Amino acid sequence: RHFLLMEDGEFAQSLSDMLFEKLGSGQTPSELLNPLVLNSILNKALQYSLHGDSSLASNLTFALKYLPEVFTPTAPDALSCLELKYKVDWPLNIVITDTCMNKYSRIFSFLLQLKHMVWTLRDVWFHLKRTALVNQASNSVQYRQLQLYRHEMQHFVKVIQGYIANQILHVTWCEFRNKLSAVSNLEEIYKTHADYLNKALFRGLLTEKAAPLMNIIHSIFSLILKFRLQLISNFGLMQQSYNTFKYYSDFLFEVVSKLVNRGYQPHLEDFLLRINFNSYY
Amino acid sequence: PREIITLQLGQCGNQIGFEFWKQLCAEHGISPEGIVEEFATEGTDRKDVFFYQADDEHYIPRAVLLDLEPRVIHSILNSPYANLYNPENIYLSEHGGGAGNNWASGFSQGEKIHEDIFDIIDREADGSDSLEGFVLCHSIAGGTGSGLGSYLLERLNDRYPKKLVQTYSVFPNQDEMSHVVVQPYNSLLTLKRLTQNADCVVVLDNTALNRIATDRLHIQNPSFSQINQLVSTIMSASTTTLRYPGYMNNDLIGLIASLIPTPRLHFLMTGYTPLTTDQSVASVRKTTVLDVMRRLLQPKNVMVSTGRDRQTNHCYIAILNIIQGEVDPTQVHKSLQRIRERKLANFIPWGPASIQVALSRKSPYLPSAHRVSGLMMANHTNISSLFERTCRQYDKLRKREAFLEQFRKEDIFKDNFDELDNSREIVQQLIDEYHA
Amino acid sequence: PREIITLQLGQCGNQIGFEFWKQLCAEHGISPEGIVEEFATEGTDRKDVFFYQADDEHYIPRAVLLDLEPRVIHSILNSPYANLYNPENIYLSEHGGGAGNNWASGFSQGEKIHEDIFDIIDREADGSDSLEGFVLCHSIAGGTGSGLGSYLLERLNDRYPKKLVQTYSVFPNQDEMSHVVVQPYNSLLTLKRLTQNADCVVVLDNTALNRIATDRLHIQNPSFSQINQLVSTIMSASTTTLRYPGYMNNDLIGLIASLIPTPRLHFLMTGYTPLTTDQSVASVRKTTVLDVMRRLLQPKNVMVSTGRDRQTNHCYIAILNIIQGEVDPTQVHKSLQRIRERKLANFIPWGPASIQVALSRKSPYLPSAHRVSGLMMANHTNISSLFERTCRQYDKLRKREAFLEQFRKEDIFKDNFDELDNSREIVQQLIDEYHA
Amino acid sequence: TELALSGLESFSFDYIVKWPLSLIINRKALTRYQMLFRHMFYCKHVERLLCNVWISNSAKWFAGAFTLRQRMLNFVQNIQYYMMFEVMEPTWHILEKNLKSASNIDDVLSHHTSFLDNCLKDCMLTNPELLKIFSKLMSVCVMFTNCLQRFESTINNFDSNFSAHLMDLLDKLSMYSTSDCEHSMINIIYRLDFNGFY
Repeated sequence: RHFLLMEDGEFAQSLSDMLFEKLGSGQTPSELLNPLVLNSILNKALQYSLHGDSSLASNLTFALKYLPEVFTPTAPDALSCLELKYKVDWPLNIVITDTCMNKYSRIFSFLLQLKHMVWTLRDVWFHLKRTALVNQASNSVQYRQLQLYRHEMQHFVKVIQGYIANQILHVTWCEFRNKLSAVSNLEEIYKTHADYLNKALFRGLLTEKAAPLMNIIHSIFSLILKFRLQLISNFGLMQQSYNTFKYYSDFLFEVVSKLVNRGYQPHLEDFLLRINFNSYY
Repeated sequence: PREIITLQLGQCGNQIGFEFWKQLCAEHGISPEGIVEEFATEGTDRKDVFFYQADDEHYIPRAVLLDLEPRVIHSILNSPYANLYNPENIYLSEHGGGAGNNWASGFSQGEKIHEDIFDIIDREADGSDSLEGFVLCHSIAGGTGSGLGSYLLERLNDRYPKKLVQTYSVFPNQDEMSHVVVQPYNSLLTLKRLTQNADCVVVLDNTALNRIATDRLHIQNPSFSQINQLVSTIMSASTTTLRYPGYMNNDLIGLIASLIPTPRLHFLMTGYTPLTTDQSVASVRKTTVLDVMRRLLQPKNVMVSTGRDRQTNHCYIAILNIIQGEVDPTQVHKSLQRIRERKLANFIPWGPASIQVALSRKSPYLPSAHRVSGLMMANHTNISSLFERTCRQYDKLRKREAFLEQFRKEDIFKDNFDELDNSREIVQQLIDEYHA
Repeated sequence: PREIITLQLGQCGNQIGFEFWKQLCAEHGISPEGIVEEFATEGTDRKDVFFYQADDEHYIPRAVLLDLEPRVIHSILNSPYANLYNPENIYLSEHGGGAGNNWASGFSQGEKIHEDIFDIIDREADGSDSLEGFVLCHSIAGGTGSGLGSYLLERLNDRYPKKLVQTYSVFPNQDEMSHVVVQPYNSLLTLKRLTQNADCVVVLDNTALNRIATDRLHIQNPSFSQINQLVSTIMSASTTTLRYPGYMNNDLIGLIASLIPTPRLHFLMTGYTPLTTDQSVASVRKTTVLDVMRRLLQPKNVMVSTGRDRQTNHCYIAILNIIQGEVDPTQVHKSLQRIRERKLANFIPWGPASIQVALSRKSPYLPSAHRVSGLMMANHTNISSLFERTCRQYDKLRKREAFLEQFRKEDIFKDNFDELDNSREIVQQLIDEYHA
Repeated sequence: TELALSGLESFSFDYIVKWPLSLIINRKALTRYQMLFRHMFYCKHVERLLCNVWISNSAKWFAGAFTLRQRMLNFVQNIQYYMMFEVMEPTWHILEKNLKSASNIDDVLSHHTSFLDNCLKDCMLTNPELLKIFSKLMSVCVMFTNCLQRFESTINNFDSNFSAHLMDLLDKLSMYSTSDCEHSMINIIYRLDFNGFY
């Protein structure tokens, strides 16, 4: 619970510092020595916030995948190409199967990309610290409507993840431990733990792996690079970047409405909160 | 690696952090230098983050306490917490200067103690893994705490231009003028630093403290001396995503980032519900979480002076609802489902607003680990009602004749009074302009 | 046959060595007139190096205590260490000589007590099968230890040319010059002899001793007799890898060779953390291996006076980090992993550097077999700050026209004043030049 | 395995043992153990001989000599001393637990020789090419130790043999990186590389 769902969120916090050695790829070393020096500093990153010591953080191991992020030259990433691999070893592997490890790499990888959005948005908040690396609090040479479109951006991301965090944690932790344990007769757990794992990813987002909700999270990422690259460094190019975001959110609203059936995935209920928001103005 | 240096400064600023550090040993249920329970490591899964870990059998606060009266920090010596603080590392035990009460005394005393004041917060960080920021726990009340603390709101965002500024400003009683009579002056000077030499602020009104102390804690005897008790409770509430883990917004700059639309708006109204005493005769049968966020979208906890027809002529723009500890975390999303049907939420009459809910655990400590706890860190556009209160008590003082010359006895010998007035009406108006 | 004759010489230098010798009996746990324990060969696995090589069946100290003041050798018998020393080599029952206070008085008294001073250390280094060297335990303070001591660095350097030379330099107090004024002359005179007739130094500033004596011991006011406690400890601490097991370069000519990059870059900064009373009671309950040897890589324990902006604008080239007693030695390389994550120490990248870590199993004694002690032997290239301290006080005094014919009353009848300024300026550029 | 070989240095011992401790420690196992002696027997003679050239010693050859001995001793000390020091203390500890645990005298021998082939491999990879790089490192202190007893142009012969082993450890660094990428000996020799880093 502590290292994939991040209820020891101090690890995902330390990840934000590792992600402050990224800012997209490639530009980071590529060696076979690159996982060799990187699997060490991630196991140490639990100690980096000064928690515990390695002997419950050796159940977690990392296998760095190589993919072209220069888009033909190989240069690997820690957004979706850095994967947690849980161990197979003699004491626990009554719960461990190779199928359930496939989905441990998927949850740990799904968290990491949305977390790189949230982190880099706060790299912008350090940029604009005032006296006077901010320059300008309103018009002229714009900050007024710039920051108006910025705040409806960080509305939407902080309240999307907020709804996603609550379906991720609460029923899954009640479903798992209590039930499994209480039903006592324990045999052949990996057919139940995988049924549990299959309900747990239903709760995450799921998107049936094909549907334009998956196209809008891809596409709002493509504007997010334009937001960090312009603010780190064009004012017409700023406002276009969020006009495309407003295209993508209004595209999302019509999709919620064709998903509405009568009850169909716990994200739907939480989405109709925002729908009635849209009705209120 | 999110080490924060608290810069407790002033007569009240030393008191609200005196009771903040004292709140942490009692909520972790241990000795402030020992361990006498196992709730310290099991409850708090990051025991050092505002402390450092043991190597002498004693806890180490990341605190500095400077003021212009040596009396307040000797009233920290008198109290038996000299085995939680160090009177040669954590405070200067007898630090003098001004009388003081002038804002201009301490503003000129930070610039002749300029060499020493950044080798005590940068000597307070010296085994740190990496700095998050600074919290300026300073006082607006008096000219002492306000005087030197307003210089550090500037020099800490350009000697460290990537570190956090956020202030616990506490005002002097606005039902007096006989406590401090330079009060409209020392308020507005700092409010110029609050909109353009800052980032986010926490402004805490004092008369709304005493409005709650007789209506939710029901003491008969409303005085200016409950100033530090209600404040030290919301201070320890605000950092349950850094001293106990979070999930999303697992940093403090996570919460604070999403409650700032534009510079000049970031003045957060703070609310904290567990002060009710009729929720505690019904804690055996577990009180409900279905009506405890109808106190964060309806007034019942505001420490911000705001009107009653300004909760409708202004709406929430960003609202954060931090649930803590035991809370029954499987129906907090069911509670947020029934908000939209009544319409207790308020949204701007144009575009996006957002009701963020997040959750976090806590250590054993029954008022928020056995009872539902609701913290609101709101962002309402109704914050101009106070900026009209401070401007209307400021120009009122100039028809009385006072501190047009009695302010210029040290430092100030040039006119800049209608310069603080002009920037303030620019602030109050662009906020109303920013919405339809 | 790694025999060292320590030459305790000088008034302050006899006392830093007195309590040095009272420590070795306490850790071998024997009565000082025999070996009365069997811990003498099993616990301490060496029976000679500061003992005479047997021919009587006893181990006598290889010590000489020469002074011109009989007050130091008469303070032998106010303690029961007058049946450990023997009167014919280690002292001479009553020995007079000059007051002397002037360097050039004792320097010519070396040249007529040339017969006894080179036949008193050879009537005790006439059981050795090959001499390791001479450590000159001599003070720079006073004109007695400094006058004779600049002479012996020349003559043991032309009749023993492959012998290890190493001094425990202790300075005179520099923050009192209201009782002394010959202080920049006699200090710099020894230092000229240290950068070309010597190979290694250990520089120990006296005001940087007394920094720690008010920041770890907490006495009302440091004075001679409270200064022998910090110096004597670091001596018995340097031979904890020469007397107790090591393996590779655990001879004295292995460690000391690796802390010298080149002649004139050998000035070693010393740090010693455990004197405090609440860090001495944290090792009974064990402090972690991940904080007791990274605190020897944190600069806050230095016995050299320097700035804190030069510990980050200059980098280590050779650093030794001796942990004693408890260590838990299977995480000592885990501790060495973490140097790169905190970055408290900075390291040369133009050329090779060395972070030497060592551990040793000590003989029974509760202050060291159950207590973690950390001895630092740095080589940091901000030693030029001391050389500015002595040159800026030298040139100021010769313009007040003092010691230009009042220091020449004994054996000096030539010009040598710009000879002392030029050699100090040679040392300060050739250190800094050696590392980019 | 071929590293450690008979030259002018080929020093061992033959430990006198008798039954029933003679099958605790096989003499065939002692031949397996005396080569791990031998690997540490060369690198302390390296390391002690760089002390002995330092104590045997501005002018022209003198100033260059302090920089080549200071750079040569840190080359010997960062690979040899550190990797041995992180070896000898955990290996004493993993042997005291196989010591006590045994209900037979061929159990402690099997638990000693399945210990012993791990210790060889992580400290020395099987290939003659690490030999080649140890001796060149050793030949520069060999040009040194005679030249401090003989009495310019002597320095540039030393500098050409200094550049010979520098190219070869870089070739050695490539031989570290084309190993398993899976077994902890690559994790051992990486930590070699970081000691030479600072």
